[PDB]
Amino acid sequence: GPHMATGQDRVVALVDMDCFFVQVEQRQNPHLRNKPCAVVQYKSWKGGGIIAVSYEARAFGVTRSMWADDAKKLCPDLLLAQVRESRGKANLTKYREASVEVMEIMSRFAVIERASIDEAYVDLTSAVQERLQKLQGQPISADLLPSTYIEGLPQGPETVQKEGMRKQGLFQWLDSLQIDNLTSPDLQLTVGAVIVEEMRAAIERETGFQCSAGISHNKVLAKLACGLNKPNRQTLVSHGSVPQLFSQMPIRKIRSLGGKLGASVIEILGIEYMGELTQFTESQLQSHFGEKNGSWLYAMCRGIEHDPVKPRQLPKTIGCSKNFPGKTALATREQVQWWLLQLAQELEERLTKDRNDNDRVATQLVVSIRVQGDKRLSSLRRCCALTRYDAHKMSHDAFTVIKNCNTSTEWSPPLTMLFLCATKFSAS
DNA sequence: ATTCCACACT
DNA sequence: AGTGTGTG
Ligand SMILES: Nc1ncnc2c1ncn2[C@H]1C[C@H](O)[C@@H](COP(=O)(O)NP(=O)(O)OP(=O)(O)O)O1
Ligand SMILES: [Mg+2]
Ligand SMILES: [Mg+2]
Repeated sequence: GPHMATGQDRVVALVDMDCFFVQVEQRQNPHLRNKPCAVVQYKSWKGGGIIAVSYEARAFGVTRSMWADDAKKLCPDLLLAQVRESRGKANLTKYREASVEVMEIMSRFAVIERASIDEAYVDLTSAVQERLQKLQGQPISADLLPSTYIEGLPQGPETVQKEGMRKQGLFQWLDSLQIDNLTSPDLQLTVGAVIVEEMRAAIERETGFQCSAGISHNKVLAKLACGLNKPNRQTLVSHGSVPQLFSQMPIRKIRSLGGKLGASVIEILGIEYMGELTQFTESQLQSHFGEKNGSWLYAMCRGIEHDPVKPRQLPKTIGCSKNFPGKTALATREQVQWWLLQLAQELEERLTKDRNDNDRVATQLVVSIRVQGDKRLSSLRRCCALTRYDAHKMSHDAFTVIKNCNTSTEWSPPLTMLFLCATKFSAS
């Protein structure tokens, strides 16, 4: 009763850019705007691999991981933009710089946690408290929430158009709000959504990029909410919406349950939906999935999660890798050294820029390889000191730490992947 | 022949 | 450390 926490203590948003690499390319090249379009890496093998897809192209069935030649079978007029290639590999610099544009705008509203190249979590609890004090008991107009969906509404007794439904649900929600009581979680989420509308408007005005967002009480629900009405919309998932939302929600849709652990939850417990987890005791879940996973699942299926929005706007590592599939696997010592150099040169360029922008220096170099035949993504990891931002030195050091893996002037078994990653940053 | 960050476990 | 999972 009065002592059961409900995980309604925070307001958390997740902002995720819509078809992000495609929008970067469409901003640059107006000929690509409002067209079925995709971004590809490489070109020689089957037209290149698609990594981002405009919503117009998705309507034809084009997806990420598809070869462009195959995508063109579904969508003959598909337009393509190619990722920059430097030193023999795809180079994502343009998208990292566009990401910085967006993250710097978001950081004006609140502390953000950079969760990927195109998304960040936002802890809005304080901003909401401030805005509720500014508001002075004044009701919130639907005009302040022009692109917001309230998950679960409308319910109960222009209904056949999407925007009509969005407005009906929003009206039900605002009609129900207690705009007195500044401690109401639903009111806090609603003010959060007002702020997120402002944040998304700022991103679009100042960059040209559209994005979606989720607003809820924690990161998992915010992330889930964001995807519910992409693109160019935001979704509020209230605590009270959780039981119905989760009652038909496949377990794999919840962040960190998309892989083996989620599969084992389904297999061991014989369930399909997140809500079914509520029927197990915390001890039962811990016995199957461990203390940490069990406690997390027990709270998460009730809409409760405590993972904090970490104050971290910058990546903690700077890495780059290249695959060498099938017959292209590296089979000579010289080949291995040349590609280690190419990777080290990209890494040096990125590290030097990072040191100037962010007042820090990496202190450890991590080298990872994959050998032909190994089913695992990475076969071996080794590390060494990173004492100078020098590509020739870094590539020589990586070779020194991996050369004894060579069973064999010849390299055996051939290498199917190289990976250099700078880690352990200290202030400079 | 999909390609190119963060964190748990031991 | 080094291995592995999950993410986007
Ligand atoms: N598996 C992958 N391999 C390579 N690049 C990838 C990738 N997944 C994503 N990227 C890159 C390319 C993506 O543009 C960018 C953001 O990833 P998302 O947010 O998952 N997908 P998007 O923003 O495109 O569409 P929307 O959010 O509207 O569904 O990261
Ligand atoms: Mg996105
Ligand atoms: Mg994303």
